Amino acid sequence: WVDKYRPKSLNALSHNEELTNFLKSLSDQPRDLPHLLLYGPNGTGKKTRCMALLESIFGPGVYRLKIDVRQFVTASNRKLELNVVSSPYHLEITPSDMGNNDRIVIQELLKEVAQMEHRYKCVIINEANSLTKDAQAALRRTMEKYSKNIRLIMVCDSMSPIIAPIKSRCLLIRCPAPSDSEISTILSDVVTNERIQLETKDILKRIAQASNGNLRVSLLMLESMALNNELALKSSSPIIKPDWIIVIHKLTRKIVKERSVNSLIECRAVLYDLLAHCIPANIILKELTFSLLDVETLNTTNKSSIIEYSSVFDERLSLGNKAIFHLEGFIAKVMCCL
Amino acid sequence: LAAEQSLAQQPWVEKYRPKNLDEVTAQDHAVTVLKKTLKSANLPHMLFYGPPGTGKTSTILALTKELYGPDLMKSRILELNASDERGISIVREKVKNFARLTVSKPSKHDLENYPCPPYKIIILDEADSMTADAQSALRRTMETYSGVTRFCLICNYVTRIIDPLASRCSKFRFKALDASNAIDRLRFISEQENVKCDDGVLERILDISAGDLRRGITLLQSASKGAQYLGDGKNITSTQVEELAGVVPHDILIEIVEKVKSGDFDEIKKYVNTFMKSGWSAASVVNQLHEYYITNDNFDTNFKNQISWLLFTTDSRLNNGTNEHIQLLNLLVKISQL
Amino acid sequence: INLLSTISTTTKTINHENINEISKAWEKNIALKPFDIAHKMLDGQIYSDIGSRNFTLNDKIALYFDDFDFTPLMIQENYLSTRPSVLKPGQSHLEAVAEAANCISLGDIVEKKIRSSEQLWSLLPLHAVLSSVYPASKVAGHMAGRINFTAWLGQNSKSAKYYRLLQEIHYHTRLGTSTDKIGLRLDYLPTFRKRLLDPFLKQGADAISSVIEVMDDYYLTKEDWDSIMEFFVGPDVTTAIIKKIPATVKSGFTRKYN
Amino acid sequence: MLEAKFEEASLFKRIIDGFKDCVQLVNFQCKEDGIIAQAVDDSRVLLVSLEIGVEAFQEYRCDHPVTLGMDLTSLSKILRCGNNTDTLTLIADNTPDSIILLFEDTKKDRIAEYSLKLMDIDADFLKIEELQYDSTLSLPSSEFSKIVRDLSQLSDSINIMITKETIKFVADGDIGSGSVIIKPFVDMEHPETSIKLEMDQPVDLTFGAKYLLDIIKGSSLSDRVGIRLSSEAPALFQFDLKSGFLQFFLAPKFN
Amino acid sequence: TLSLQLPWVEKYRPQVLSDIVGNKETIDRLQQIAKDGNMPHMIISGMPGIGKTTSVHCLAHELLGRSYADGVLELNASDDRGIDVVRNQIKHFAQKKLHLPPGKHKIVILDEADSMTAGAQQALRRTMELYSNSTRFAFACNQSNKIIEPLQSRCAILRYSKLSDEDVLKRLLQIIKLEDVKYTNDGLEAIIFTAEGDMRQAINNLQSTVAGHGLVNADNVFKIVDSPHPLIVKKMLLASNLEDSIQILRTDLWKKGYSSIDIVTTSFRVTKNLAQVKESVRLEMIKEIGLTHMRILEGVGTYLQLASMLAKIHKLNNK
Amino acid sequence: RSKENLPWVEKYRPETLDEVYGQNEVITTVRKFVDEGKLPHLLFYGPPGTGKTSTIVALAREIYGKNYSNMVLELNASDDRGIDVVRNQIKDFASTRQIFSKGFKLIILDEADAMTNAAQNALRRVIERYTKNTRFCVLANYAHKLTPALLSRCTRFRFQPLPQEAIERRIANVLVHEKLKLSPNAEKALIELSNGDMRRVLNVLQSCKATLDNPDEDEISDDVIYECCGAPRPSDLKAVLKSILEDDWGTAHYTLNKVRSAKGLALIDLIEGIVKILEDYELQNEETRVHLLTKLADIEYSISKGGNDQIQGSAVIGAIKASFENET
DNA sequence: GCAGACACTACGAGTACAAA
Ligand SMILES: Nc1ncnc2c1ncn2[C@@H]1O[C@H](COP(=O)(O)OP(=O)(O)OP(O)(O)=S)[C@@H](O)[C@H]1O
Ligand SMILES: Nc1ncnc2c1ncn2[C@@H]1O[C@H](COP(=O)(O)OP(=O)(O)OP(O)(O)=S)[C@@H](O)[C@H]1O
Ligand SMILES: Nc1ncnc2c1ncn2[C@@H]1O[C@H](COP(=O)(O)OP(=O)(O)OP(O)(O)=S)[C@@H](O)[C@H]1O
Ligand SMILES: Nc1ncnc2c1ncn2[C@@H]1O[C@H](COP(=O)(O)OP(=O)(O)O)[C@@H](O)[C@H]1O
Ligand SMILES: [Mg+2]
Ligand SMILES: [Mg+2]
Ligand SMILES: [Mg+2]
Repeated sequence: WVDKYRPKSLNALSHNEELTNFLKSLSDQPRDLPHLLLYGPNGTGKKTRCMALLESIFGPGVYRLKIDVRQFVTASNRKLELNVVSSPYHLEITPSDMGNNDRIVIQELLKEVAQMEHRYKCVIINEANSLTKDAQAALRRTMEKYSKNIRLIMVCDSMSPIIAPIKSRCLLIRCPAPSDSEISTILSDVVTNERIQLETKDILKRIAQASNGNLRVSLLMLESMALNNELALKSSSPIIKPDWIIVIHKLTRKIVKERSVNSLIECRAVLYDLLAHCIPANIILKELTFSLLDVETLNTTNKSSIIEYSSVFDERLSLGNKAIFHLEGFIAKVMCCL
Repeated sequence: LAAEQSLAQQPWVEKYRPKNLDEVTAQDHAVTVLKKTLKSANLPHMLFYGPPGTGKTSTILALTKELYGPDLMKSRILELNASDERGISIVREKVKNFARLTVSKPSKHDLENYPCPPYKIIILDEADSMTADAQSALRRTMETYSGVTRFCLICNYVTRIIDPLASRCSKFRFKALDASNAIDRLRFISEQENVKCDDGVLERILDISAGDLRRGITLLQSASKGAQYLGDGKNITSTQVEELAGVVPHDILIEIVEKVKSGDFDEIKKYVNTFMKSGWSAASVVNQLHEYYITNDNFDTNFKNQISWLLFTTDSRLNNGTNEHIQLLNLLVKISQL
Repeated sequence: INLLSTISTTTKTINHENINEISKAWEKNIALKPFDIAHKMLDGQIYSDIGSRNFTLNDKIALYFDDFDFTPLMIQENYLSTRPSVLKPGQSHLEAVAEAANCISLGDIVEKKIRSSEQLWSLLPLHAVLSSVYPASKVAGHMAGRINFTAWLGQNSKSAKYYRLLQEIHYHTRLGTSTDKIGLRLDYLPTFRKRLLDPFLKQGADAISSVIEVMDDYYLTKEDWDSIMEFFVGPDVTTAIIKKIPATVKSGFTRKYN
Repeated sequence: MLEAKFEEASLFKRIIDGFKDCVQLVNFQCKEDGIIAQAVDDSRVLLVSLEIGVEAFQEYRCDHPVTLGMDLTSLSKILRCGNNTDTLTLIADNTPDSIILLFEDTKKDRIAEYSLKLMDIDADFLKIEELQYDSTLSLPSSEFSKIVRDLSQLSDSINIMITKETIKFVADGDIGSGSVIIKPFVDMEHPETSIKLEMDQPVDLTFGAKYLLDIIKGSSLSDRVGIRLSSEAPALFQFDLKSGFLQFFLAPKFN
Repeated sequence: TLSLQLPWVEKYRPQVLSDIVGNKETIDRLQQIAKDGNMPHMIISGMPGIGKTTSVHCLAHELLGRSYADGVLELNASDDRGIDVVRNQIKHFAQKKLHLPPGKHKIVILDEADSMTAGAQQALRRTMELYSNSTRFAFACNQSNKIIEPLQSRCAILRYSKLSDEDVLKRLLQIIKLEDVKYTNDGLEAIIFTAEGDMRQAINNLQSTVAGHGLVNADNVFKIVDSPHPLIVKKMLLASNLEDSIQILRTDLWKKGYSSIDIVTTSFRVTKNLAQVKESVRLEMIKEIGLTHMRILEGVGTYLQLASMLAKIHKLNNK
Repeated sequence: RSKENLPWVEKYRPETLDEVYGQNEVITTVRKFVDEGKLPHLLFYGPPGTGKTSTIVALAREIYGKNYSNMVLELNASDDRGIDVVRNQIKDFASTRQIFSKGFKLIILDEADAMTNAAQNALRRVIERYTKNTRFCVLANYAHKLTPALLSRCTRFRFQPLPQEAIERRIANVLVHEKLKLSPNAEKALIELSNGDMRRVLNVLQSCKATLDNPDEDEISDDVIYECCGAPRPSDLKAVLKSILEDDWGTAHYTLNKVRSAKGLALIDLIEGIVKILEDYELQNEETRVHLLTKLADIEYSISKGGNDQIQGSAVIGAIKASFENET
């Protein structure tokens, strides 16, 4: 399991030694630390690196986490509840759970910690891409005013959502995704400790290639193979793809095979099924676009038109509340292209 | 003494915040007017608008300190950011009440040492975030009460401010901080913190900053901390700064251009996937692509005209919060078709 | 009754000569039901050359403004179920549908700008054209089947409920799992199924303890288990599977957990 | 500096309560002769002119003319923050800012210090026009307040008519009408209950009910109120204090 | 000076039903009800300044004779017209006893009735019917859609129309004769054209022209009252060449001080109200002006964005 | 203070109707109205800083005298735009008589374009009913916000943007009151950059007096105006446009970058200068104008949202180059 | 002095946002 083996210190980090050394360099003198913005591909392990850096700054009780609930009131009398994951030396806030009221929790609770005050308490904004631009602009001055009491470490996957002033205010620490070799080494250690019999070692490299740099995905896929192959991985073990991936693949097959509005009916039905089951629309757009590009039949003109329409409707989705209104438009434009 | 040590151990962005108006490095066309208005007592209504990290807040925090003095500033200054709600109510209740109050009594010490002008300055940081209704409410609040209060609005984009509000305020544009104007200040900070650099390190830091001094200070602090952790005693090199600034290596950029030269969609897609398996930000990729293509003299004028518009469209989309992979692939494919 | 009372004061004979003016002056202007707005909006006669003079564009904006909360959704739901009759020479149904969908996306942008913190309600006439009038004009014609109600509301409520459930499970698993809300559903839940439901499918009633163990490894409850098993889609749908495990295993599982 | 002491701290409370409802912002100008206040309502229909004299204070010292601008609502709270058996002190520095109100009782040693931030009110017209009104009447405050409060229930407009030794208050509304007629009578056994009326030319003009109900709130200061009426002139409702007066200049409605 | 004269709008307000010029059929019906009696509940709808308040007041006065003081109840938007006024004031007024001529009844005039709250409108439904034997309600409103259908059912719907130029000319000629004002036919025609059927605006502009300049001429009237903004907007939109339209926008609109929001909104309204252009082209130009309107409302209001909007419109017209 | 410690925009506020320039038609017509006593309900609509509030305040001063702040109901509609104000303050003020002197009543509603629709729908009968004793003045920047009903009860006066003569006369008065001198070319630059707003010229004049080493012995040249405001010089605009138009891409980039860096010029100001100059041009084909205008509008809108300055500058260069490439 | 008794003010939930 991914939980069963997670580095708990900087010295236990095993991939991208450059980032490890940079984190130890920052932790050498922690009394002078600017705010951090970790970014990179999802599944790289940036959160673990944040925790290891935090452990190097403070004591090793940084992992003694406790969940607390802090009720708040919005502009209206509606009541919102946020669960804060907290530790004696730091706290975590994830605005993405709320909607457009994130500013409130950004503007009050953070300031409250500043009013409370190893002279600084680190606040980890796990989801800062989902932070509204208004919420970021509210955090703008909380970032500078209370810099002697509060020092933010903000975890991100894409810097583009975050406005320019915030990126200016914090040191940017890139997290490169582990290459297939280190992922294979980690998988080898995992199978060694978990006692998974391996027919050969090419299976680990195949898993690494099937995850596209994600270590969470690679480890979870390894476990999923171990539960379908009786804890003994063979050469011909089929790679387990998550359900949404097969649904998007079948949607791609339907789109390429049937370029009709009647087929658009079922495409909208499938998109509704995916959306209603806790799946973001931008990820659906990305996966569908890349799957459509991967189909061999289309010529280069069709692929270029598909990527153009995908870019346009990705912008449309980024500026639109109703997700299906843009995904169906993208699908219709692609079907018209073919 | 305590505050001196506190600022001595803080991020270099906050440690070297300009205490006085002279320490402003390159925004002379505004600080000169403020310095001469120190002698008089006719401070106009002011709108500080410029790129982030230029020095609007530092200038407006030094001006009040010089005009009123340390102790009296707290009484004669009201500061309202975007972290505080700034609707119609907070314009008609908090701001109006502060304006209506008579000017605080200057003490003897403040009068002998500091000019003590007969008004109070309301500093509205991030006035762009305010809704049009609140600005319309402030329109005449600034006017009728100009005798005892002065209004300063700081905004990143002047377009957000409504037309009459900008008309009333004296518009001060804080110029971008490139290498030429801020090299002296950066060298000053480096010398005070004993940072040892190669000839072009500070200038290169300023160019990567692209008109932002705060990013330059953060990069210099990161490089200095890394060098001190290394313990070699050598100087920070330009390549180290580029590594710590999220700059794509020249080899990878060259490989990107070679892949665009060979117009194969599949090869470009594969290399783009491998490239995005690293945290190379798409904006920093588009900037270097623009530099390489436009600067190079081996490209035709028509090709440059097309590629400039393509890069502009890609930047416009990428600044809206869309998916970096899709936009980067679209841009590279369209350049390949060129 | 009141019409006759008012009109009979001056004109003593109500006949076929003046009935047209009486109707034109006394007609009831009642806000149509959203189904009627959808029917008239997706009508070929409305956007034809002759029909446009009878029903001007302002009247179509008024039809939108009758109900400004549902017509955008009704048109989006029933703009692809009509046989078009205003197709330009050289255009198929799919091209008009794609243009209409692009217009609905632009209207969604306009609606978000209208219905956000800026509250730019002055764009309400514009949202009339982009969301309702333009796509309907693009795919105007005869109604193929029936006019269905907006499915967006129900699926949106379902998505809100599933998001709430995912929040509960994620915050229950937070103390062990280093993820966000979306990552859990995307990656962990497919793996969590293999360690929760599959042992009940294969090894039998003796899986409970093991299942309980992994349950107790992430502070899951029975409601949590039922919620996790309801998040899968497509091939891995578990609704039929949970029916096929024998009732003895279920009763033993609940009894052991309790 | 200003150091003005009221023996009866409840006196200033009652005067301030007299016009707290009518106006919110006031400029108390303290000179050597005493505190003088003038203010105008938001509707700009009623004017309030307080005139406190030196005799009112135990100890009044005003070195130089001073203007203290304040909000009536907060100052009313601050006055209510004091006991009845107290002495009051208004204190102001050389530069007018943050007036200090000081309640003392030395029978049981107790100090209560409060602050009120001054506010820059530009309007300082400070002018009234003494006129030869058409009619001058004087009647007990309780009777006039009773009459106004009972005729305010019928309509929002109350008409006052002054004729030869006759005072008429009329109120015509939607539920009906009402009219009370009184005559000026002089009572030797009890002088305080008498009614005086000196008329030069008969008057007929209307006021709003809300403003009359707010004016009669000053009946707690003096036991008798004077009313000066004239043809298209601000009606003068005066409550005479021991050292000065509180006068409401009301603007009648237009026919 | 201290005192001011009455505006000719209020001074020359029709005091008898015959003076009202336009909408002849409804006015004649109101005169017949005035003579006969038994006025039913009514809703008077139309555009501003075509004599809706004046008509109901002439009718009420003529019906109630000397009893206008007690039998007629004014309720205006300036007053509190919530459900409270229906419960307390309207109900008590309707329950009141009052002896009237044999045919006439007490009259409730609810001017600006379109702004009545939904609760008050619903509460009025039973007060309308229970006490109809004694009181008759009359509503006057610009928009009849705001009044609930249950209320609309119980009353006669009278819809007024915009006044034709001839009737405005007749009324203005009568006022001209009574007030001895010097005029020219061109000035009167310009006044009617600028009024656009709004008789109130016609009289106000006539009085203002007489006061400011002294002679009703085309030059003086056009000086005191601008040529309509929608007309120059329509001319700019329907220009043959881009440069001509740019010249109109620069000289007639931008240099004369009209704000960008005003130009964009008027362009949208002129486009949606245009008839010569085919519906598809009108819709696409509407889309372009919608994009421009979004840009203006986002703070970017300059001559460049409007010029780009016109360039897009001309591209759309030029295929 | 003595009205000398105030900003020049406020200290030079007109106090009499003879100190308001530019809107001579409106001033003369209103003066004649108030002299003959037939003053109708006024609606002054115009751009900011064109002198509507000053005009109405001076009108109140002339009609009522020095004590105009107690006998006129001046209400900032932005601060209070509710129907409660219409019911309570406005109607009570209109109905009653005056506490100070006999005469009619004036209600000055400033920024009534923010007034809510319910408030205006309530006021459309307060205006009509009490026309015997009160008159209403409505000040507006935008007339589209105001209800159509409130635009039929008020005589409309449009305030034109301030022309060269009136603005120049006001600068002459200011340089007379202070000890300052203005070069004719600097005055021309001030007028060009004013865009019809006296607030802009007053603010820039104060800033240019500030930037001088010492006032009353030095002059304010065009360099002072352009540097203090930060606006691009016409020479820089012409040089940038010439480099873009008739030379290779590399030196065009060099010229734009050097011009921007040396004087700190902003990109949007350069874009506005370039589009003005190119509008002054004569162009052979319409397609050039269409492409040029549409593109520059797109780059301007993108600049408003921020981004990469170099990319936007290159986009401007390419847009101009291609648009004039259509002219072959 | 001490307790209700209406009457005013503060709080909270629901609804509509345009154009002619
Ligand atoms: N002109 C300057 N001179 C010296 N240091 C500067 C200057 N501008 C910025 N800095 C440095 O950058 C820090 C941040 O400056 P700020 O004034 O907050 O930037 P900014 O204009 O407020 O940008 P925002 O708030 O995102 S719009 C200061 O504390 C200084 O360390
Ligand atoms: N048909 C008409 N004949 C004569 N005068 C008219 C006519 N219509 C309008 N007027 C003039 O315009 C003034 C206003 O009339 P009203 O009836 O009050 O306007 P309205 O039609 O009710 O529209 P409102 O008041 O905006 S809801 C009258 O006093 C007349 O001076
Ligand atoms: N015509 C003018 N003559 C002289 N000074 C003027 C003129 N117009 C504007 N000013 C100056 O500019 C200042 C602002 O004038 P205002 O009348 O307040 O602007 P405005 O016309 O009300 O526009 P707003 O407030 O944005 S709606 C005045 O105090 C004068 O100093
Ligand atoms: N050096 C490492 N050794 C072992 N596992 C790692 C390492 N780095 C990352 N991982 C694995 O990656 C998984 C996800 O990392 P996480 O920090 O959640 O990524 P992100 O925060 O980018 O979503 C973890 O379960 C962890 O086991
Ligand atoms: Mg700042
Ligand atoms: Mg009317
Ligand atoms: Mg103004």
